[PDB]
Amino acid sequence: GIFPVACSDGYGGLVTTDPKTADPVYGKVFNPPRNQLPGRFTNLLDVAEACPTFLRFEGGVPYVTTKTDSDRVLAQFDMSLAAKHMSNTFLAGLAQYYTQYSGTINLHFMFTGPTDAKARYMVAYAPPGMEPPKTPEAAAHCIHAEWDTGLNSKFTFSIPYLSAADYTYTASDVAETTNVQGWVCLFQITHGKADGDALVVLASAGKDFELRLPVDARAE
Amino acid sequence: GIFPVACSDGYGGLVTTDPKTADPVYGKVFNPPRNQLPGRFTNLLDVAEACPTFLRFEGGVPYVTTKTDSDRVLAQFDMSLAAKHMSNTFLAGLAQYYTQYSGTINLHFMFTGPTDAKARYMVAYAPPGMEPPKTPEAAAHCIHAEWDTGLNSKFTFSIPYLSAADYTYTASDVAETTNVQGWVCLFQITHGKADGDALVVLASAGKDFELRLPVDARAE
Amino acid sequence: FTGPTDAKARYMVAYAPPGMEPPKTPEAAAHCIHAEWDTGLNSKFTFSIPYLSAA
Amino acid sequence: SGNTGSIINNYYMQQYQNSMDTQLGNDWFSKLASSAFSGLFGALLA
Amino acid sequence: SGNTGSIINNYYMQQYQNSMDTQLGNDWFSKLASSAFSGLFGALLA
Amino acid sequence: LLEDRILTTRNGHTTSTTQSSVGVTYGYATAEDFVSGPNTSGLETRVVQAERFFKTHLFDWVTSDSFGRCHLLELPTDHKGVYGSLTDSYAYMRNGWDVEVTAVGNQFNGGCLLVAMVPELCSIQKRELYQLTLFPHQFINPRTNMTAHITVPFVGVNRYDQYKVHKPWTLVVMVVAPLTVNTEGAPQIKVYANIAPTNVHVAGEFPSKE
Amino acid sequence: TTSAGESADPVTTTVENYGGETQIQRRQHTDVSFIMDRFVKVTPQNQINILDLMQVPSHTLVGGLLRASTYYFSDLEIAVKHEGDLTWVPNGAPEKALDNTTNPTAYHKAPLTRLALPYTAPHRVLATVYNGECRTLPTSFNYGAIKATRVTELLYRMKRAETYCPRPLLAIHPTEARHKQKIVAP
Amino acid sequence: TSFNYGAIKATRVTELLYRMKRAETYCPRPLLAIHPTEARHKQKIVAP
Amino acid sequence: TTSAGESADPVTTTVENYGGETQIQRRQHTDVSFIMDRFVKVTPQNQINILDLM
Repeated sequence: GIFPVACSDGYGGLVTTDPKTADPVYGKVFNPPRNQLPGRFTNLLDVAEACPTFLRFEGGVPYVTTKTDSDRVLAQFDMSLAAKHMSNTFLAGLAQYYTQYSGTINLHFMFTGPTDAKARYMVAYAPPGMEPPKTPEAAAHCIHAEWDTGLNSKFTFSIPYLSAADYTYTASDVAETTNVQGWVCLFQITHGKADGDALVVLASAGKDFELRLPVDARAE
Repeated sequence: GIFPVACSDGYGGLVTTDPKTADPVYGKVFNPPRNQLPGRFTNLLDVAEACPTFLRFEGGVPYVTTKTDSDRVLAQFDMSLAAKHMSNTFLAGLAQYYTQYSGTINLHFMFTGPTDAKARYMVAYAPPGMEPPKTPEAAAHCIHAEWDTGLNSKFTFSIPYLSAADYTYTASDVAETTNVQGWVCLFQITHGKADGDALVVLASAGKDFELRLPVDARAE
Repeated sequence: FTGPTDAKARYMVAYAPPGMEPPKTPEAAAHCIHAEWDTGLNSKFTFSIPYLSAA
Repeated sequence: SGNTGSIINNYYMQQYQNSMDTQLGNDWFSKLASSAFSGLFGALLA
Repeated sequence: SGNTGSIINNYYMQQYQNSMDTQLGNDWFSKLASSAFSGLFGALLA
Repeated sequence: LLEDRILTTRNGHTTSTTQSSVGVTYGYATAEDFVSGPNTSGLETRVVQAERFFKTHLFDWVTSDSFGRCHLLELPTDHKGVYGSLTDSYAYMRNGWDVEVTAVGNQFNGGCLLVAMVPELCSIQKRELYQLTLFPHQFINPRTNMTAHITVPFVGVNRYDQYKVHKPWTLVVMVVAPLTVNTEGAPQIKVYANIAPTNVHVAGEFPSKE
Repeated sequence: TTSAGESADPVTTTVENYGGETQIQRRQHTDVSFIMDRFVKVTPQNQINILDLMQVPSHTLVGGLLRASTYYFSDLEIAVKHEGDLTWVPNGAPEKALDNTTNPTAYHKAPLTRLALPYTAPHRVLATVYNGECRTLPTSFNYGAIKATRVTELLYRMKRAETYCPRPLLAIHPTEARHKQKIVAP
Repeated sequence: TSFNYGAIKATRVTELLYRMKRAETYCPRPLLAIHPTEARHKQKIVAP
Repeated sequence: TTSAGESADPVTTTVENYGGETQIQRRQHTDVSFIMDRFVKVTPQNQINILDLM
């Protein structure tokens, strides 16, 4: 007799994602050696942490310039990986292929003015549920950091993950009129003769930033 | 050569209940942590024992009120999980999804009259085969318990499983004119000034109550 | 409490510190240091008014 | 553990067949039902 | 090691299923990301 | 004639004492689950000053109310004290509830109330009231007692909540047997709640309106 | 036994109170895992179906019993009859993703496709009832979505199910003294 | 022209899908998202 | 932290700078092997197709 088997309905169709491999047809091929090639990367988030890329501000420029007028808001935008301000960063290019994330996103600010231009800046995270602050003073009640220019040109700040659920969506639903994850608010406290100087800003993934649930959604 | 196999007729179709699992297609997903959430339950009969729910008496009320007239029957109904009197209890809501049961069902009686209202009550189980008793005196020959009011407002009684077969049906067949499992008979022996006071009654599963043979039958 | 055995009540005592007008309702007064009690076998309830002052 | 009854081991890893649970840091109704009072409360006679 | 999840061993030899690698003689971005400075740089107060 | 079932609950600098106690029902758990998870990134804090009793009238139990008459109170409710201000200063919060409901008439009244703490109570149907005892509960029955006490932890699909859009718990009081007054009963019973937030944790500080 | 009925501590008396004997019970058919773990039919939309367990009718065994809990967790299996190929996309995907075949797409193989899917929501558990608007349930409460040229049958089966906080389970309300039915008989 | 994995031929080929096995990548290069026209790129996300 | 921004050495601050706590991350979905390993449709030529991933 031979071994009896039930060919089961509902199993066996090709799935574009399945965990199994095809049968081989052309054996024994040995490759050219490639051990030690420079520049390998294993995890897309190692490069998202190690390489910050630029934010995009009105005008299509990666910087904000100091204003000399009573308005102290340098920039205010949705803490969303689908924000226009984030749309040219590598982090946003990565995030479109996943549906959820959590963890820290770091912002970097670099002053580009001459040695006799000085300024003091403030970055605040405003959580959802109230309108974002319009002044340094209302914003002082948020988690925030303030710094000034000097020998070191750069300052880096971690935007905290704060949410009711443990993960958030990387895309923004057309129903969601208010940004679901809050705002980041960049202010100028004052400057001494920094008129017209640019503060350039970049973003990178923090230590516990995480993307999960791969998705392909047209997009490029 | 390769391994020969007999693809067997009569095996392999999808069964809505089968003991096997589908092939996976989207690996590696780690969930949000949920260890220690309050309120878990593992077995529907743990909640059927720990949470008694109310019986339904004529008028759509969960109680019976003391009568002041020569009729001492407070309530008499079929010991059936399909009885109208049981139809709003959780035990009956559970029992409709199984075809057989056995074991104890507990009835709880709670007096709600004021401190100067007193009464004495009797509950009896009348087994099938004779008409249910109409008086406390005829009913004294049944398994029965009698109690009165006082500092403790509640009394609980186990209806015994007694049957020729080891399991009974939770549904009632349209052919069965007399209830197959007997009656429970609640009587008022007397009262002192308890006119109009309500005795509320609940039911819960006993220690050895058991439901077996899951069935889905439209019903809600 | 001095009422008969079939009279029942529940009471609240609150200490309202200076600096705001004293509360006029149990609900506004719930935010103060306060205690609430009811009648029963023991007829008496005792409460300590706290000393609270700048000096 | 639900309604499953194969004696041999799954062909796929557990990490593909199910989501994996993580920890931070019949539980309640079982404890509740076990704690039920099953005594008497009077003095019993006979 | 990518997206593969069978517990049992392949029916075909490795030499047929894949090309074989040879040697002569997350590597860089992992080392790079691990070396990131995560400190402070001032004197901290409170 | 009267009773020694005597309890004092203290929550912060507020205490409440009854002499007709019956005990407290703990719902679903005896302690809160983890208050610190990944969704607040270690930025959450406890604010002990909000853990104290506040008070609200619920309804007046009168002889014309019959079986099924309900009063619901979604929690959190308006609070004009420090818990209430917490909800305008932080985007995320979690707390449990320590709940005391009082219905005082006297022992010559009859009838019965069921008080229950129900989660996610998007309203109830009539037949479901026969199974309200599935929720953490206690009865108030005038020949025995005047106070119901239930303690419940935070629950929800999320470890921290946004109370401005979601209410996890509803206190419900239901008449299970109608009030009787007879010749010595009180003529009606006003039902009041004395409630304390427990374990309150907040995260995500808001700007001011300045 | 008498007891204080106001209290809510469970009281379970036994037949031993009057001389009987409590028997042994075997309760594996009311185990939550076991009983939720079987397929149930839902009526499908023609093409896009979002996988939402609240679609199973409330009178069915699985719908009756899922609604008897307020929070739940499970993984999922689906069996689908469809024309064309079937694509599934996880929770949070843009609806347009349902047209890209690198998302898990199962090529048609008669007579139906049976798939094992993970829990994918961003929440630690989901709920059958949510008191935000008071009917509607947050849009993140789902297991993703599927699409094919036509889907004809869709069955859901809960795997590894957990339930928290029980809620009312109602039987038929009989009009007469007993709900009577024709029971299978020789 | 040497950058290829060979070639296939049949009387008609109707569908062709590729799947990379054991992939290694060296030297990262720009990965661009959609550029939104409004302040956020909004989409209809799968919802019950 | 401030640092010299001209340099290009990576700087990764954490929420600990203002009192938060960095959580654990599980990054298997951004592993290169894993993520490249799924089928993708190309539009074919009728007969000869050279296999070219571009």
